Amino acid sequence: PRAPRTYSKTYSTPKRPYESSRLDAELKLAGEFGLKNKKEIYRISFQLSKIRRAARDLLTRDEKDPKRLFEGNALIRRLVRVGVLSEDKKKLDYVLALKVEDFLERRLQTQVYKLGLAKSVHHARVLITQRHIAVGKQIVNIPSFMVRLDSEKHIDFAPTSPFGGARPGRVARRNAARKAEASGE
Amino acid sequence: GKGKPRGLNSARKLRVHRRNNRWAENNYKKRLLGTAFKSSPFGGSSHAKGIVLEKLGIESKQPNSAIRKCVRVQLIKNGKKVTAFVPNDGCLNFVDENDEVLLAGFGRKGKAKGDIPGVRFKVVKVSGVSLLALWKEKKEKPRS
Amino acid sequence: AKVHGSLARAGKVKSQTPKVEKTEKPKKPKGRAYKRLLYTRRFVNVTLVNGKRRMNPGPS
Amino acid sequence: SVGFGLVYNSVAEAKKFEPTYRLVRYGLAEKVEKASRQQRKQKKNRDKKIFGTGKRLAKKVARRNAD
RNA sequence: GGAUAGUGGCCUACCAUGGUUUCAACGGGUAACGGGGAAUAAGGGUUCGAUUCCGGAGAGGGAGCCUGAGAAACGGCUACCACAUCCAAGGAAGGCAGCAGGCGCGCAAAUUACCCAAUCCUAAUUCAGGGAGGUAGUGACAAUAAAUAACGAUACAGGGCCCAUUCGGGUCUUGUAAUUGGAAUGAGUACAAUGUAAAUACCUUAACGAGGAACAAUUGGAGGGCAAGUCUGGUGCCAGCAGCCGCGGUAAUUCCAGCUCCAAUAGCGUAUAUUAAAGUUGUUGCAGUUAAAAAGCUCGUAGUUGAACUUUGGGCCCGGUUGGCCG
RNA sequence: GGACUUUUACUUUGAAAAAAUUAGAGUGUUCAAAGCAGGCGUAUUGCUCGAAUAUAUUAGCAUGGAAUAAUAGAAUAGGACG
RNA sequence: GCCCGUCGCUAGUACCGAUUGAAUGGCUUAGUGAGGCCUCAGGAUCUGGGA
Ligand SMILES: [Mg+2]
Ligand SMILES: [Mg+2]
Ligand SMILES: [Mg+2]
Ligand SMILES: [Mg+2]
Ligand SMILES: [Mg+2]
Ligand SMILES: [Mg+2]
Ligand SMILES: [Mg+2]
Ligand SMILES: [Mg+2]
Ligand SMILES: [Mg+2]
Ligand SMILES: [Mg+2]
Ligand SMILES: [Mg+2]
Ligand SMILES: [Mg+2]
Ligand SMILES: [Mg+2]
Ligand SMILES: [Mg+2]
Ligand SMILES: [Mg+2]
Ligand SMILES: [Mg+2]
Ligand SMILES: [Mg+2]
Ligand SMILES: [Mg+2]
Ligand SMILES: [Mg+2]
Ligand SMILES: [Mg+2]
Ligand SMILES: [Mg+2]
Ligand SMILES: [Mg+2]
Ligand SMILES: [Mg+2]
Ligand SMILES: [Mg+2]
Ligand SMILES: [Mg+2]
Ligand SMILES: [Mg+2]
Ligand SMILES: [Mg+2]
Ligand SMILES: [Mg+2]
Ligand SMILES: [Mg+2]
Ligand SMILES: [Mg+2]
Ligand SMILES: [Mg+2]
Ligand SMILES: [Mg+2]
Ligand SMILES: [Mg+2]
Ligand SMILES: [Mg+2]
Ligand SMILES: [Mg+2]
Ligand SMILES: [Mg+2]
Ligand SMILES: [Mg+2]
Ligand SMILES: [Mg+2]
Ligand SMILES: [Mg+2]
Ligand SMILES: [Mg+2]
Ligand SMILES: [Mg+2]
Repeated sequence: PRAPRTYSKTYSTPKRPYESSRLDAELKLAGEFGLKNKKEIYRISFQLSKIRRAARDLLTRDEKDPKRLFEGNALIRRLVRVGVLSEDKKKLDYVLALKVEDFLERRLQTQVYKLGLAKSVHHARVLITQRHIAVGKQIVNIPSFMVRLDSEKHIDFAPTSPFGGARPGRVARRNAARKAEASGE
Repeated sequence: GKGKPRGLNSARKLRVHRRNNRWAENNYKKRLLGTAFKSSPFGGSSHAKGIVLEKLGIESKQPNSAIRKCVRVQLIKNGKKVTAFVPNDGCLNFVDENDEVLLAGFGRKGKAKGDIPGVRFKVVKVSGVSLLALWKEKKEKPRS
Repeated sequence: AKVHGSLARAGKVKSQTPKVEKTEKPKKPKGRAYKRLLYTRRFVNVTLVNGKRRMNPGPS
Repeated sequence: SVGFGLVYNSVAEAKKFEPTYRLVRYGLAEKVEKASRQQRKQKKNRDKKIFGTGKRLAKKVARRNAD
């Protein structure tokens, strides 16, 4: 006798298991954005699919219909918010367009690389999952964070770790302890 | 218009009629007769556990030539007597008469596999362990 | 048809194929780095284009 | 770190309005400890079988040791 | 009339001959508690709901009843039936479909732990009680996030590119490398404080904690469907494989292995069921000359279905909501 | 308030309407599955936005419509209005 | 070339079938009938017609 903890899944799998072309297609994406899973691509195209759904269902309702205007605006203002949807195409027949890399191009993973600071989509990962770089003073270690546009200017190494001052930390501090212990006394 | 009444009140005819012809569907008839529960060695269930009676040597069907190595099993919950296949090279060496085995289906909705005639099941475990592991070496057969 | 055929030979060919032990090789990176290593293999630096392209050729 | 705080108008008003485990945490309350919650259950249940005082049932059983 | 809290064939007298049914009564089956709902995604559907909420029913099976505002109560009683415990043989006692835990059953399911701190309940009641309930343990049921590595230098090799009368390497990096180089981090371990009813973990964080001997990813597959070899060794219609088609009888692209390779990856195979595919159940939407399928023929009740025709046309006013051209 | 009114189907809007689930707005749980929080200052004595909306059909209720489709009416006039 | 049936071997499934065959479950005739409840009595006792 307690309330159900509700949940849902966040990804969907290809109908055809072995389509040589979709496979090439997928692997490249991974290679470009530093992904480890084909799931991480599944997840997004699944997000995209449902978004497209609601976009369809809306655009069959009359122009200037209440729900269509309310929920339609809402949808766009969310998309623009993260920097997936272009300011020009701000009217949801191009949400109906849209496509995957527009979503991919906005993860913390990418932004941490895109503006310098990593010089490798992989180094980008490794850095994040190791408690370096942050959004505010608030550290983030999730590569798919999705940079909310108006948080892009505040991406920088964290006040902790090296790379943002305040220590070299145990693996270098080990060697420094090996210099004044061998050479000196 | 052929057959089907197109009328606006003909719903009752239209439903009943369907009801009738669902019976020509092999799965619908199977479900409602409860063929699962009635006939059929396994209870309706997915696997079932029995005891090994004799080690057999089923000769395959054409155009294959082989001896196919199986076990007569007597289902525990059932008494029902069944012949099961023991897959992969050897494994008939793993079993022994009077041993317990966990039978499973063959993935054909009932219905025998390939050149093995009569056999509708396969062995999955003996003495609680799994042919597969035994086959490799990851595990060993229990005391007695 | 016939059901009590011989059983003598159960496990024949496995038990007579000569063992060869596995060979010790470099350890392959797991996760991302593997998808990485594939990308560069599959696409970046390429390998051959004999007619079209092949993925596990031996002597060619 | 985000927590919650209180601050009573007096320490007689804290000692009375606070959780009795909180006054313990701090140092303004003794942890008068007791038998296992299940031991106490079993205390009750044994007592349940006895009607009245008890010591009267002692003497009638003191006679038993004769018979 | 009696009975009941009270209506009522609820029960009893008297009287009557009625009530239901092809628009399926009555009977049978259900591996049937009903709903909120769950699974599947063009739509129409198809399958499922013992199970967190609501309703109902039960407490081994039946019946009966005491108390009481409320029970036909079972952690209440009485009896019978079935189980079944203790005995000094006279007797006495029991009801886990509460929480755990044991047997059994089977394909199939966890601790004989802590607490009333929360949530709320009850009492004479701020206080006590609460296996309701919360806490921890067991736990790859499902679901979420996503570690297993990142960066330079060097050794040639390149592909570039300017020049090429011709050595070529030198700049910008493509990377395959059997010596290199310092960097980084939590898996873990653990002062500490935080956490908590007390603990445990999580979040914090001192000291520790990465070079191949790890801190070393798996699960299947590589003939077609179906993404990845015609390598090498073995066997010789044997052993085995193969959902299906098919492979194996001595150069096996299917077996047993080694190497290399594919797909998904902290998860992957398998069995059973169901859904999509399936317009192979067809209302949307099937097919019936010859492939499965028009009753030998006509009549005909139920059922479904069923031609056209009856205030149309014209005139006047009122006030709205979008959109234009101006603002 | 009196006196009387042929029956229906369809469709419209609406009332009555559990929550959780579903769709879905708001909110940066570090992300997310979630959750229903949270956000602002004078962070020494408080300020403040939330906790939407939609679906909820078959039946029943309420109202607008008068096409399509039924029904009943006056022929032994036992007709209709007074 | 294809191809039909009897006949013969191995294995498997279901049918019919002496046993007026067997088992479980639900209702139920007739007979017998616990127990509580209501009721006619009763009166160990214990008081003022009742308990
Ligand atoms: Mg038929
Ligand atoms: Mg064949
Ligand atoms: Mg046999
Ligand atoms: Mg049984
Ligand atoms: Mg107690
Ligand atoms: Mg007491
Ligand atoms: Mg009457
Ligand atoms: Mg009669
Ligand atoms: Mg019928
Ligand atoms: Mg049932
Ligand atoms: Mg239910
Ligand atoms: Mg159901
Ligand atoms: Mg059940
Ligand atoms: Mg009850
Ligand atoms: Mg029981
Ligand atoms: Mg009965
Ligand atoms: Mg009872
Ligand atoms: Mg009980
Ligand atoms: Mg009870
Ligand atoms: Mg005695
Ligand atoms: Mg129990
Ligand atoms: Mg399980
Ligand atoms: Mg209490
Ligand atoms: Mg007191
Ligand atoms: Mg408890
Ligand atoms: Mg590891
Ligand atoms: Mg290492
Ligand atoms: Mg492998
Ligand atoms: Mg292929
Ligand atoms: Mg060979
Ligand atoms: Mg070979
Ligand atoms: Mg091979
Ligand atoms: Mg899968
Ligand atoms: Mg239709
Ligand atoms: Mg067809
Ligand atoms: Mg024909
Ligand atoms: Mg004909
Ligand atoms: Mg007409
Ligand atoms: Mg409505
Ligand atoms: Mg709301
Ligand atoms: Mg007999």
